[PDB]
Amino acid sequence: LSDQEFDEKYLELSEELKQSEKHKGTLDQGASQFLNAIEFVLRVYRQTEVIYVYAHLKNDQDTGNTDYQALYARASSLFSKVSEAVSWFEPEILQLSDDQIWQYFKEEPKLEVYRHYIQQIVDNRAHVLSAEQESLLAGAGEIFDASSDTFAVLNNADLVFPTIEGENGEIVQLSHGVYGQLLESTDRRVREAAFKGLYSVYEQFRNTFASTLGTHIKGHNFKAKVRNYSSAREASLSNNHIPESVYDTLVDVVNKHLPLLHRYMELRKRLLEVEKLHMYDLYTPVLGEAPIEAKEKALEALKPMGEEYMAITLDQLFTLVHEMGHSVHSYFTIFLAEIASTTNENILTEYLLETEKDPRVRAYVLNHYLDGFKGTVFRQTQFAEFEHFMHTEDEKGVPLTSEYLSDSYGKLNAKYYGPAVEEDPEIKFEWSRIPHFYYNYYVFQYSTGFSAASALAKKILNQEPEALENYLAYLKAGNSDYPVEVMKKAGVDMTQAAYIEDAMSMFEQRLNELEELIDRE
Amino acid sequence: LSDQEFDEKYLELSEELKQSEKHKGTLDQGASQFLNAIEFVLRVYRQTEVIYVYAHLKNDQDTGNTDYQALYARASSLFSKVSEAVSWFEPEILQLSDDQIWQYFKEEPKLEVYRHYIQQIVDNRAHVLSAEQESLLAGAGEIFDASSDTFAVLNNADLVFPTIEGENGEIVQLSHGVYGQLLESTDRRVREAAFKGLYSVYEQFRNTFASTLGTHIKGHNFKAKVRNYSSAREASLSNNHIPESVYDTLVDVVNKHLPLLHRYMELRKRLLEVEKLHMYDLYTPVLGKEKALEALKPMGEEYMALDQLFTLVHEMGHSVHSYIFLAEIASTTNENILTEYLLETEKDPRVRAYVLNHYLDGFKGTVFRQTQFAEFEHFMHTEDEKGVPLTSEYLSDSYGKLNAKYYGPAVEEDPEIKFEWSRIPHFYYNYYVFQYSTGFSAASALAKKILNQEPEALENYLAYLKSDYPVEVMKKAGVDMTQAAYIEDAMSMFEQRLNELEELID
Repeated sequence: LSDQEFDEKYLELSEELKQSEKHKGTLDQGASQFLNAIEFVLRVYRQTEVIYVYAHLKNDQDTGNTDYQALYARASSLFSKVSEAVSWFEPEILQLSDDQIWQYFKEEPKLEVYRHYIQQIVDNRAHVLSAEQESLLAGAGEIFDASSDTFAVLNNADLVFPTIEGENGEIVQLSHGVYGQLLESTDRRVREAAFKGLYSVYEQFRNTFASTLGTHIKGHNFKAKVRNYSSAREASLSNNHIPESVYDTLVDVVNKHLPLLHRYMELRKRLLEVEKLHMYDLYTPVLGEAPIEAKEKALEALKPMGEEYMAITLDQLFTLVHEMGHSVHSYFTIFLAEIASTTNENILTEYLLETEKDPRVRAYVLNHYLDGFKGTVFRQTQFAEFEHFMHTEDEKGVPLTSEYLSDSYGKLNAKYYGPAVEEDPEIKFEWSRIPHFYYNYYVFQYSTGFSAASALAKKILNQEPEALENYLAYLKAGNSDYPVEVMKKAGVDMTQAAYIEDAMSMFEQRLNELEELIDRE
Repeated sequence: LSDQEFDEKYLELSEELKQSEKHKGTLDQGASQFLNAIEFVLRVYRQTEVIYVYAHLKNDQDTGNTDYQALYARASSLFSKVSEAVSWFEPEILQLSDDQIWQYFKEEPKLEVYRHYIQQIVDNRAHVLSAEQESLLAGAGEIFDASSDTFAVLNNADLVFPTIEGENGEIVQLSHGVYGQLLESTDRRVREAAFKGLYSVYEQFRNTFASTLGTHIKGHNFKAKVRNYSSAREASLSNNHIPESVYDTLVDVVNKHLPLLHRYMELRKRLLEVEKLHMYDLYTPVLGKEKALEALKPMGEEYMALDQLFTLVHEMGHSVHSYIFLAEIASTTNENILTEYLLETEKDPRVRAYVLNHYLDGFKGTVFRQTQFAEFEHFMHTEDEKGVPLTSEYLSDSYGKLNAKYYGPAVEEDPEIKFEWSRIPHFYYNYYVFQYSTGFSAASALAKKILNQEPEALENYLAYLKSDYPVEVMKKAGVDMTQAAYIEDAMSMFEQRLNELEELID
């Protein structure tokens, strides 16, 4: 019945689709015909996107499930069929002149509902192709995306990992579900064994993954080229009006501040007291929970948010505050929504550090912050740097073999972590297990967003004259195709280094405070 | 061709590219301009194809080796670059009328060498697209066969197979190059262990292979549609002007005569003396030089001037034919010829029984097994076209039923065999295997015409061995592959020979 409701929707979308013929070639007949065409394709296209996204999700949740595999395949065919059938649309819009288009808007106010949609198309004149070409590209979409599916299935359904000896001395089956727990164990032997077990399998299949990921990367480059973008990156970022400079700034500022990570790794080595720090030691607790109605403390910390905002264990406290943030942002309407959450966490962290006196408590929150910072800025940026490296290398024609990918990834890892972390041979193959590399320049947004959140909390916590008002107006804006102008209006210019440099300064000061704390105790 | 030669050609080809744009748009300016353009695009395309094919080979031979992954990568990039840069050529030729093109040929005899190739382009007007479309399709070429590349690396480099104890206390590492002889072992424990070891791995990776193979099938179907073909099968078969009727015929007549394979399996079961016959028992043998200079005695005056034996006549087959499907007709025909000569000449019945079985065994592999693959191959394209998802469960269930249909009652339904579809490289070709069975049958009908000394038989054969139209070439030689007859009397030959084997065994 998930596939019987699907059956009804497929049939309905398929039949409605026949009316496509009627709209094609009419755009120049009048504002009315133009409106009707836009109404038709958006309606058909979006109803199909919904079904697609849904089936894809279900597939990802159990990729070994026949019924889900089948549903996702049927939904992919429908999507390409619809995309193909509607591919004449933007080329035909573009056969009109800019001034004919806005002339239609004067004649038919109702079109105002779509102006922002028609605007993108007009602004993208150089990257939209002819009906013939768009038809080929749309119809081939399944082929372009296939290697992501192969990856998903191999990674989640077919790979099986070895057995290890577990925490109580019992046989434990390694798997995606259990691995993270095992990497956090206070039992170092179990950590080392889980890490080596998992990586023995990625190493075995490194050629297959290079092939799947390589193909994915090739498709981005090919599409960028035939659409007249100067690169795959410009292509992905443009459709969100993100200038390439936000990406360069992120990678450059993070590279210039790697010594801060290096230092944080020395501290972790000291805390663990191990002879040598390895990748399999970075996710286990170094401090281990501080001795602590979390609602009162929540509302108290968020006070700097002000009157308007208010009316509208220690880890769970952060969660509560994190959710309130998403909850208030939801009230007005993903990276843009993540900011409202992280900003709140930032405000609770600062509040704790201004009120907590117990050294164990202070240490816990200092390290909790540095830790989140390690994962969301340094690690995601590492990934963003590798993602770009793969595209630029492939575009220059250098083969992305597993050997080259692994040696490259190994080097980048060592650059990021520094001499305090041993160069584990296993980690050269990590590139192959990261799902995000099969998106399209997605991961860097974790790091820019985190930095933005940091800049926004710092403006609020110091009552910068128009800080509150501007943050609230960013809440009232809602999800937008223009994240950097939204941010710019809220006082964070993401094209410039300062906002990341401010976060870095905070990482350093809190790092310095944690060290001094460790020395006293 | 060596790696060093490859690098030399690779380098030169990179350079010649800059001269493609210089010929674009000149085809209507006269016979010379036309000739100059064709000399250039055909040189650069073909030579780039030659080194791509080579790199593709070294890669399939040593898929885990970085040297060859890189070589093949740099060859695929070049080949797609060359294909794209030269993609304007066919559409521009076709902007001329056929009579303008052939007029060029009358005006410029140095074009005559290219007639056959232009014929093909001229015959393909309905399936060649615009410059913009051909450019897009050629540039995406690497994306379209990526999944074949993924198959090869998974299958050749990454999959690790179990270890087994061979016919000593000997620990043998299972691999592709060594599986076959394990299956031929007289030791039943080794056979079964190799069989299950191998399929334990394909079972685990059935989803990944379904995804690479299904992606491959989709590419075919998509290409077929945009080029205005009625199916992927028609699209592939049209390259050698083979009507689909030769494929349907092959499958129908083979299906109709499956009882013959069943009987053969029945007999294998008795000769092996096993209470239950399994897939892993099917390859172990059931039984225990100027002869070649004589065997070809009914081949005519012109022609002239136990396993080792057959191979010398096979290779002497494609050797005489030089004084691919086609060359294999002439080689298999020669084998048909001594099978008859031994059969007529050999007095001792154990030798008589061997060649009988040798023939039927070759038959079982080249016609029945290859046709089974041909049928499944068509089934996959056909289902995918109708929109039915090719999940591994469906592929495996369908492959299971198809395997049972073919082998019949005497053969146990081994659950492992459901996953065989995933290890067969030819499914990543493009409607290729069916030629084995048609070629075999055609070679059989020619041999009969020859051995039976029919009206003009000899003449025709040695007029055949004296192209791109194999069907008509064969028809001229007196065997019509659009009809059932030629396969039906190959089946009679299989049936008669079986009858003789059994009747001998008693």
